[PDB]
Amino acid sequence: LLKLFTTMELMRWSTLVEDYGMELRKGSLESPATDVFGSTEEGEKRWKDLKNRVVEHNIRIMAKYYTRITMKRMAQLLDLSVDESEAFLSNLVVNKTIFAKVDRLAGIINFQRPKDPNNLLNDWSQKLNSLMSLVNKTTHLIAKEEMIHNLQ
Amino acid sequence: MILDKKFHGILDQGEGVLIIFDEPPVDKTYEAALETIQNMSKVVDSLYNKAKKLT
Amino acid sequence: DRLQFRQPSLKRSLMPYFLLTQAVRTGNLAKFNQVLDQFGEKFQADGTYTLIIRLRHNVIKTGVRMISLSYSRISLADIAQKLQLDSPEDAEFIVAKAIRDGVIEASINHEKGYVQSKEMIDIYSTREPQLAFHQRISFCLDIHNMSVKAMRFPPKSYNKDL
Amino acid sequence: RPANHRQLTFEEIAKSAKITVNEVELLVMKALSVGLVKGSIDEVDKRVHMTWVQPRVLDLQQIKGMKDRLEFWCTDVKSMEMLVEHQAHDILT
Amino acid sequence: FLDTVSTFTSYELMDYKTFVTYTVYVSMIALERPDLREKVIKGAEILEVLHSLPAVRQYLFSLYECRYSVFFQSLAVVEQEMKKDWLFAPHYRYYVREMRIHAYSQLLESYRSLTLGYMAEAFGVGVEFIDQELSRFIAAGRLHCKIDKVNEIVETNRPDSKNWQYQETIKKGDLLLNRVQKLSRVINM
Amino acid sequence: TDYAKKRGWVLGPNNYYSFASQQQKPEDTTIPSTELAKQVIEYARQLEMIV
Amino acid sequence: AVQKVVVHPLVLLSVVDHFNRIGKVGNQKRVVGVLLGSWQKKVLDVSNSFAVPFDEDDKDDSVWFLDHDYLENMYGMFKKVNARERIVGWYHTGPKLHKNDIAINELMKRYCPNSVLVIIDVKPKDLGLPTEAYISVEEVHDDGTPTSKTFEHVTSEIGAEEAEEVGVEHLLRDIKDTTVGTLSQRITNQVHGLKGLNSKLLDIRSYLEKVATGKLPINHQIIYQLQDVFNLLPDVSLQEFVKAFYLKTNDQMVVVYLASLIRSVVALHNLINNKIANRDAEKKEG
Repeated sequence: LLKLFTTMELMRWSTLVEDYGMELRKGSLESPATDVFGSTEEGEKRWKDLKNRVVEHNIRIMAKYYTRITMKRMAQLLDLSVDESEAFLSNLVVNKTIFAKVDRLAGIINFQRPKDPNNLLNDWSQKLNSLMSLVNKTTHLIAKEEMIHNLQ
Repeated sequence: MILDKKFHGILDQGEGVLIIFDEPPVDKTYEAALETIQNMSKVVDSLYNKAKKLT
Repeated sequence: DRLQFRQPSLKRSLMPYFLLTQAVRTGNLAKFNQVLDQFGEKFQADGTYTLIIRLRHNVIKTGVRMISLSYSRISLADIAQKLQLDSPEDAEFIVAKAIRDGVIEASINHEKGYVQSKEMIDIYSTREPQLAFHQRISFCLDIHNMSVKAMRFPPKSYNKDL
Repeated sequence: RPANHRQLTFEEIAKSAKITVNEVELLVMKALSVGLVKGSIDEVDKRVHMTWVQPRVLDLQQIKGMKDRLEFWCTDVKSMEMLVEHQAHDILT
Repeated sequence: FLDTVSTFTSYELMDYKTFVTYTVYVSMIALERPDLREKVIKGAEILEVLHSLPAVRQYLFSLYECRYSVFFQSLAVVEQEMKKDWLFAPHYRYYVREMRIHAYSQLLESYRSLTLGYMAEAFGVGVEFIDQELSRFIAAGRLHCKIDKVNEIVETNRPDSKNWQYQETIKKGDLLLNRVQKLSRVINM
Repeated sequence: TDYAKKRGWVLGPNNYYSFASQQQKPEDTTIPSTELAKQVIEYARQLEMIV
Repeated sequence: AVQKVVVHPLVLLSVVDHFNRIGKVGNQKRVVGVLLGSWQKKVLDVSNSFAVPFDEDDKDDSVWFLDHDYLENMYGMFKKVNARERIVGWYHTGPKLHKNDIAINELMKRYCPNSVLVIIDVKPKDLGLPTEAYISVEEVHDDGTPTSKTFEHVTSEIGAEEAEEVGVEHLLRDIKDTTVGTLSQRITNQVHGLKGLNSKLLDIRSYLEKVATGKLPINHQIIYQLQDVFNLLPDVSLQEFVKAFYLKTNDQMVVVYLASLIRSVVALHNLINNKIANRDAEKKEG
């Protein structure tokens, strides 16, 4: 639950394979795991759509960061084929991936670098940066100027 | 459909590169050009009044 | 040519010169060379034939400037035979004489023997615009601002007597 | 390095941390997961661009450099104030 | 010609079929695709009078469909029919060139880069002719930006919107500058 | 020989190399902003001088 | 708790009265006045105030003299004539924050609610804003120092509601209103560099002095955020902002076309009347 809470670090599910296996083996708690796998197809849909759900959720988490994870290398670190990653993109087109940038020559994707209208985006960033430097520069300047008065 | 201007896009044959772009500030050059065209008649009519009163 | 002016004086003045001033762009050396002196009476009888004797060999420079306005790659038979100049040395030599002028832009490269050129005539749109039309803004504001002086002073010359 | 091509590469991170090139993505991912840095790099070839960070301990070369860049900023603002205000006060007032 | 609903066979000046045959040139050439789709394609008049001659339907659906392989094979009828007319002959040079540059701007509008294979197969003509065609239409035609042949591929940029949309007024700025110089010439005399 | 001491360029493997060609770095846009500020000063001057 | 405060100029003109009713005695110390306001709403609004006889000692700083009966009588009568305003805090005219201010403020922390502190200057030579709202709240420090009274700067604005604007505007007859255009803009654009130059230049000198010649911890922890925010603008290369200079310079071109074209329209009546009036008055004068 803590790994699924937030800031999901890219980890291998093989460590979770034995966790789920012993989750089916031990009967002290969470016993009805065989009842979760009761149906021949329902448990398979919950498992495939479960690993799919976390392999999409971690993409939704790393999509906030603009670090350019270079999903071409990520497909190599995840040890999976690029075809089911294109199917994952087929899940992203319904997952509202409209804010993205792809490349015809290479395979690197970009979740940022829009047309960047200078009257809205650079306007906003320059407003928060310049104004934040102005008022933040204003607070501790005279605040420290009042802190040095106690030395007399 | 690009010739019909239903969306922003352009095709390609040699490279097949797709580019999508737009130009939001449309209301600037329209009003400016209309001010220039409307002021042309103002300056020309001024030259008609002065050319009439002089020669 | 004469486009916006309608008067039956520049027409008759330009009638003998019209055939050659239209023959400049096509740039045929041997034919138009005989066409000039053929019926040439007044424009060559104007005196010392200086700028027309410069034009007789400027036809090829305006033609190779039209080649600069044309595609980049220069062939040895098609465009060389088209320019009435079929030889490898004087082709790159005279084209280089057009490159040393500075009015055009080309990329002199020799890989297999063909002479290429980048011929980038792209305008300053999204290419250093501030430095491009900076002097345009300064100069236009100077002329329009001295025109503002030219609309401030004449009112003083109006209210001077009253 | 406060200025003069802040942009960097993963070679210094992997060289200083004796780690392979496959783990630097998890390293910067953990660096962004802690929350002490907000750096987002729009690179294509591997590069390391950083953002706001707090020393939190001490820096004397940044105190002296703070006096250098601070005095430089102050004398530049003063130079622009005397330059613009010099003729501006005489022609506009 | 928008009032063609109320028009009728006028034996005095021109027959109705001759009025349609004469207005199909100014309408077919002098109008773009939105103007045709709004005026004539939406209107039922050309839908009524297209059944008289099957050629006009070919010159409208082939031009609107951008099929040059049949438009150039059938264009000889427009060339021969364009001349030998009372009032329509001396203008035969303008309709040809204007229609060719209009079609080249139509196809070249939605296309940024164009190889010589798809172009030669689309138009059904040799490359040696389109070479001098576009070569003459760069300076003479003045339709788009400079063309390059470093890769033997028609590749244009057309930066005519962002900066040139604002630069369309600089001509009126310079002519208005000379006109206010004339305004300075009116001063004192 | 004379052009090696006159031009002072590099001599490669039977080829003439060309350096310092379109290698100039563009401006930092700081100085033209200062001269634009001076131009604004001249705009307040000439636009509002007689007043 | 409180984001901003509103201080009317009536209390500062009552400090002008503090400097008027001195009587030329030679003391001119930090006379403490009882600040009044409206603590009901989240924003603080000072309407008026009064004073209390306050005298300190020359050598010992811990000496402070206040009065409870005078405060309850002036506050009782003032509440009887106007019950919409109650006690909030106090203020001293001294330019320096002394150590005894924790004991002076502590009395109005016990008897009265949380009092705000305002430091002003005895001589109106400071170009900056004379009013600084300092809230009296105890804050936890990270270094481990014991919890003590901390004066955090709260932003302040000087505004008048209905009448004081009219009275000030009538008494001055020299100040100008907003008056958007050439003069009110170009004056700010001329003197603003001195408005930041005297502040920064006046602060970084004593700051750099207390860097090397400083002890008695001055909260060096906030200096890391100081130099951090100062290093949050590491001389951007302006590469991405070029297109923004094309946008702002394109708006500049729009102002060029508007000025040239509109002024060219204004030249009509002048460059017509100059002729039709002069030639007709001349031909009809005699």
